[PDB]
Amino acid sequence: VLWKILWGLVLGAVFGLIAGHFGYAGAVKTYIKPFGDLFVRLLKMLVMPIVLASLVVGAASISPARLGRVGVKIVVYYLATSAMAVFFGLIVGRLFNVGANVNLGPSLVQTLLNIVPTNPFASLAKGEVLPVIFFAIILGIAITYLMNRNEERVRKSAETLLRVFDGLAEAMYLIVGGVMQYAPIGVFALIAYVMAEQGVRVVGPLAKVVGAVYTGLFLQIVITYFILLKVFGIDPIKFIRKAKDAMITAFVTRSSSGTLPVTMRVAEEEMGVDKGIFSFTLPLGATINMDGTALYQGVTVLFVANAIGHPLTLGQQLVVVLTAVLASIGTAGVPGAGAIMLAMVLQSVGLDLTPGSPVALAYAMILGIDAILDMGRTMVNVTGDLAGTVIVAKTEKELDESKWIS
Amino acid sequence: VLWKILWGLVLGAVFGLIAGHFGYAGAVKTYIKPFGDLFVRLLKMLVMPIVLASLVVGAASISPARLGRVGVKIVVYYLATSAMAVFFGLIVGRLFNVGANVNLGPSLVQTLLNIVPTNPFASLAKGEVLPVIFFAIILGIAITYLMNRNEERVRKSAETLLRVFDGLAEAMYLIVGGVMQYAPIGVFALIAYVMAEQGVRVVGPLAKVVGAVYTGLFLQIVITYFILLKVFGIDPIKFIRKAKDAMITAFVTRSSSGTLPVTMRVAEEEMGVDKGIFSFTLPLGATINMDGTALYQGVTVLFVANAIGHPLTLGQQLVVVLTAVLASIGTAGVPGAGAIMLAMVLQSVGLDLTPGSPVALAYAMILGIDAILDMGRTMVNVTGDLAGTVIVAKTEKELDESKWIS
Amino acid sequence: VLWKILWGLVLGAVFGLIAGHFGYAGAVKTYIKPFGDLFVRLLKMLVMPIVLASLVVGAASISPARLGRVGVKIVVYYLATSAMAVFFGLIVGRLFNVGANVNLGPSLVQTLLNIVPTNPFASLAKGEVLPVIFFAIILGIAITYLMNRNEERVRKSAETLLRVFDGLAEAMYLIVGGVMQYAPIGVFALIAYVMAEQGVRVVGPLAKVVGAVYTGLFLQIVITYFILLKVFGIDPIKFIRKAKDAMITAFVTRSSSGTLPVTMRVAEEEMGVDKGIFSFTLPLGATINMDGTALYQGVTVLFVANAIGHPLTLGQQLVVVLTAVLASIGTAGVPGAGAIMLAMVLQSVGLDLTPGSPVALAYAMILGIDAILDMGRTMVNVTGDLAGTVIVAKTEKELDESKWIS
Ligand SMILES: CCCCCCCC/C=C/CCCCCCCC(=O)OC[C@H](O)CO
Ligand SMILES: CCCCCCCC/C=C/CCCCCCCC(=O)OC[C@H](O)CO
Ligand SMILES: CCCCCCCC/C=C/CCCCCCCC(=O)OC[C@H](O)CO
Repeated sequence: VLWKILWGLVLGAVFGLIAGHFGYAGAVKTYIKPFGDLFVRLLKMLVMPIVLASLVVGAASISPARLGRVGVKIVVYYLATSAMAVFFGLIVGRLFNVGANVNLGPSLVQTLLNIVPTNPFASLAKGEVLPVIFFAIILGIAITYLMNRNEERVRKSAETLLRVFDGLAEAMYLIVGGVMQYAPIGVFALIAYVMAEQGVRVVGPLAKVVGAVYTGLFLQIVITYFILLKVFGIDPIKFIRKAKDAMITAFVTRSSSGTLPVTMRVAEEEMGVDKGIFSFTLPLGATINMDGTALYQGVTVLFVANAIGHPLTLGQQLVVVLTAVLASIGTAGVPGAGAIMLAMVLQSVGLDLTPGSPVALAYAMILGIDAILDMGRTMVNVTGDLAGTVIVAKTEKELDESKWIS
Repeated sequence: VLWKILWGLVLGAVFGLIAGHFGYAGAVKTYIKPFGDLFVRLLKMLVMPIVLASLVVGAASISPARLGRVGVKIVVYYLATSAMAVFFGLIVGRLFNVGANVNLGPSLVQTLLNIVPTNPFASLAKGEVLPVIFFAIILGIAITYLMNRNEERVRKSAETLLRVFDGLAEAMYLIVGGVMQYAPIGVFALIAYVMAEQGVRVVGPLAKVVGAVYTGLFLQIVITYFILLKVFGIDPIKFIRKAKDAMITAFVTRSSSGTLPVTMRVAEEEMGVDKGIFSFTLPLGATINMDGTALYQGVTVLFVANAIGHPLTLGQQLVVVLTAVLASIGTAGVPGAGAIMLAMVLQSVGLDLTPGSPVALAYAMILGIDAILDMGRTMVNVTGDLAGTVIVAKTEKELDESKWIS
Repeated sequence: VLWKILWGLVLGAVFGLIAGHFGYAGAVKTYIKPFGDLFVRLLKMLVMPIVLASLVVGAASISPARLGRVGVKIVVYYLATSAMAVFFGLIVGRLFNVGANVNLGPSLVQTLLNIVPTNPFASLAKGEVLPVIFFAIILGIAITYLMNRNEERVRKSAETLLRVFDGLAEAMYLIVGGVMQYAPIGVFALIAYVMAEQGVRVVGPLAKVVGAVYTGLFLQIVITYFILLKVFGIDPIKFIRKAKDAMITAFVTRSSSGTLPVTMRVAEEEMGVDKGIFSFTLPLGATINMDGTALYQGVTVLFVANAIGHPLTLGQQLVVVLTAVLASIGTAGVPGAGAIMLAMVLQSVGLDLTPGSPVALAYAMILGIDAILDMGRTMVNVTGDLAGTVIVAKTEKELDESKWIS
């Protein structure tokens, strides 16, 4: 069973390219794509149950103090890694010199308030991850306070509620395992459709864009995550071997949230992270991780700027990327995200997006490879989420070391 | 208490006809109808709790293999009965020669993917039955797998979750029983309003339409269901006696889903079907049963075709009905359904529905008796659902025979 | 810790007036207001969990007969107090002679049906209090019926479900306590923003309107509630001392529903009311209490009538207020409510609300102090809710007397 998913990925990508190159991507859309859509839905089904129950259990299992420390540690991690992602975006974008073709040429306060759900049942029904995180944490904390109270009735009620959440989480993890028996087929179908539709379009300048973007992701992995793991004494090759199922699922599904059941099962079975850490850190990182955004914006912004011949200094590119990143924070992984955010960035600087204009043209070109860019963006984000979770668990002594030894 | 509902039905229907015939149906709308609306809402309240909890419990109570066999058996049953419904629709429509008045004259793939909920809390809040069925089944299965695991903590969590669902289901069935103390009043009020508004309109050609339609339903009952029950060794007269509360409730409420709490209580208390069978088969059949649709479309399509003098061969009528049935699958029982589907069918063949046209006129005439047709459609559908559930339970040895013996 | 909230209120109100008087209310909107919005959201988070679980537990704890008696007692109470509120509205409005400036110059049946939820999960997700009350009551009743049944499996399932709801309620009350450690800051921020924006606008005629309105509220408290408490043998000064946290929270949040977790914790910890009483009476009173509405409409209607010089007899004012009250019943406490209802009342009598008209002008003037009027409206409503809850609990012998004795 082991390694079957990576075969699924490679075979799907080859089939997709061949089918697209020979004209048949339309038939693929009809016949192949539904198996991958099914894989994606099966994983989505589990997100709210597993996230709620796992975080209620985790926040019960852990002291408020330690939970606060885990929060601050993981946020510092995500800041570090997003800073690196901005750097590598600027660097690799300029090295590849993307866009050598020729044309003519603050609301964050309410986002924080919105962290607190006004109706937790509504946030569950609407699939809002961050407020569910908040309610689960507060419920877990309250539950442990009640379970230390003297009156036995209170203790027994709290234990029953906690067991209901524990049972739900357990059932979800089991279902994830079952779905992961299916995962290779889904991965094949998704990468096949993407390759058949947009792979053939990666050529000429856009190939250098895709290469540039993927180079940036590669560096973010092999430099930032590996060095951070080594500094804290984790073998990065063992890490990758254990992360592989989460990484490939992130790649193909293009959703940090949709991979969560898989990422959490990998953190439990493979990484050996305690639920008190990953049940909190992973859903949070799925919504706050800004590495892929910084990389996408840096590269695609440079490509666009060069396509219309607008001069852009390194500092000006940096300020633009940073303001785009600030506008992006809090948004979870969703397909077609960075393209929309890029369109917003272009609009806000006063550029003419009316049909026929050069900028509308460069944007459409990016938009047509956007799926190819999103796969890598999501894969590097989920990778960084697992890395930071493992690191924090280690610093909190919640990492099981036996899993990391051949 | 027993048989009180059937008195409610007959008395309500008489009162409704008299009130309508004498002009007073408007007063009925004001004063009488709310008691029936209340009955309908009280039953609706129970659908999601009882369906979720009953199916979680049932799928826990039964092995995956047996559950698969129950699924395939009940689907084969619904195919058989829909084929018969098409036949009887064509036959009875032509025998009555409906419409002797004179005027001038594929997206199923996404429906299957949509079977899988992406947010089960969302599907519960939105009242989507089929995805709730899916999640409950998978949860039940997962729960039983965990309850056979060695670790006691896992077993105890799973048992607590399963008991929560069992308690909810039990509470729902008790509430159903209480509501069924009220049922005769609700049945009276509903049939009274319907008779007062549209009963008086069943005369002349439309009476032959109503007669024709009701004849088709009658045959579907007394031929298809009775013969199928006898082949498998169930007394059909005992069956009807036990089904009577579900049949009348289906008749008056015009909703397969809204009758579900009653249909399930009848299957438990009267039919003696195990929850492992009916908690699955009945909610599924409420959304996939196509007998009433085939009958409605066959008759009303023939009536319309004759009204505008458009020649329609038996094979052409069959192909039209079949494509309407394919378009209808997956839609649960809802008032005003077949009228909309008929309107779609008329539009798709290129007919002119603009005001004043002959087809708009014939459609309005059907629309005005549509409630009268819907009552029968829903009653025959719920009857067929109970019949197929009982049959499958028998073939699985999950039917308690002591209930069927005087 | 005790009395800290009342300091928060007074200090916030002073800061707000000074900031507004000196121009800086805009900065307040940016910097100060979010802390109060956070307080409001933190309380809102708890409404559905605590209301559901508390009412399931309460209706389990109490017999159906006693629950019916509690219902009828509390409704009679709310009728009495709304009649008094109408009286005091007319009286105080006329005494202050509001509006001495000079210009040119039934659907209740469906509301009752809507009490019954058609999908209780939907009503939880949508935050509909009254249908959640209904489902919780019926669930509690059903649960106690099952727990008296002979079969132990049924008893154990019902007990598990009831314990899940009890644990949730307990966790909510604990969280409320924690939030109430924070309450003074929130109260400060809210009253500060309101004073800075609209306090400065209370001058001249509008000051007499505000005074008039607040006088009416004062009377409703010191006459109706005090006399009713004394008749039944409750010390009204002890009552106020115990109610103070609920009263101030109601004042600042301007939401009966949003204060519910606080009102219920006050009823439990301070008043000593059994959950069987207050878990039902308080959420119901939050949606049906009509005292503030009668007062608001009486005063603002008189002010408007005098501003445009339209002659209004005392009986005509009474009929208008009564029809507005009938239109208002069932609506829970929400900011900006009475202004909308007043606008409806003005429209329905045929007045010209087109821009520039005198009535549009008087309405805009009320609208600009509407927040100042809403604070008092909500505070008097929550006060009356606690008073009636305590009274009913006493008549049912569910009030703990030890809490009322120094
Ligand atoms: C996203 C950045 C991090 C967000 C926040 C951290 C993560 C979530 C909350 C954890 C508990 C934090 C509060 C409880 C722990 C603080 C210390 C404690 O134990 O009690 C505090 C109390 O107010 C006096 O001791
Ligand atoms: C609507 C038509 C029917 C829909 C489908 C049936 C009803 C619902 C599912 C039942 C369990 C089906 C899967 C589990 C049972 C299959 C055999 C089994 O026990 O295990 C399968 C496993 O993959 C190797 O053994
Ligand atoms: C808002 C005005 C009040 C609304 C209604 C009251 C409050 C909610 C319901 C309580 C139980 C009422 C029904 C159960 C109690 C009635 C007597 C009883 O115990 O049983 C009734 C049974 O039908 C023959 O005995």
